[PDB]
Amino acid sequence: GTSKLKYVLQDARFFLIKSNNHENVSLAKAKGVWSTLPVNEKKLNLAFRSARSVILIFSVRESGKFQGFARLSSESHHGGSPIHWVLPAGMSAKMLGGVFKIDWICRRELPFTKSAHLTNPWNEHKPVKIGRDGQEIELECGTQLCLLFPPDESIDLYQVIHKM
Ligand SMILES: CNC(=O)c1cccnc1
Repeated sequence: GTSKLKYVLQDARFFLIKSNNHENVSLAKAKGVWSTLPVNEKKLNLAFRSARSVILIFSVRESGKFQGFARLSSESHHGGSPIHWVLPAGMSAKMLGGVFKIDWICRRELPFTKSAHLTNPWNEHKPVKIGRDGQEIELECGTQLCLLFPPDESIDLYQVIHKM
């Protein structure tokens, strides 16, 4: 069903998260973590304190798809177990901010062709697939985008709801 999913997304904030490669999304899916540049780290930390759920919607550049979505479970922190991200050419690990813990809500993909009817008011009402890394997606567009993903029957949102 979709009811617990709608409950998790109620009054959420949503952010488009870009990855240069599939490897980093695979790491994020396996380890429940993400790390971004300080400019976006600061925005996500502010958002985490502001809303009952903050949703990251992931897209690998040039893939033509979203690879899933997850909810922040923490503000960023430093000093944890290192993560061997594959970073863009010319980027060292020290250029990243801290590490956010995330709980995956859907690990299934969604092709951009399926979201062509959704526009993001916070990016000039351009199609929601369009945006820089860290672009916020307004509530209604973000909710509808998440509801387009195929249901992920491997995930139980009971555990997510309790963290809220
Ligand atoms: C795992 N994180 C990354 O790959 C990245 C790279 C540049 C900017 N933001 C995030």
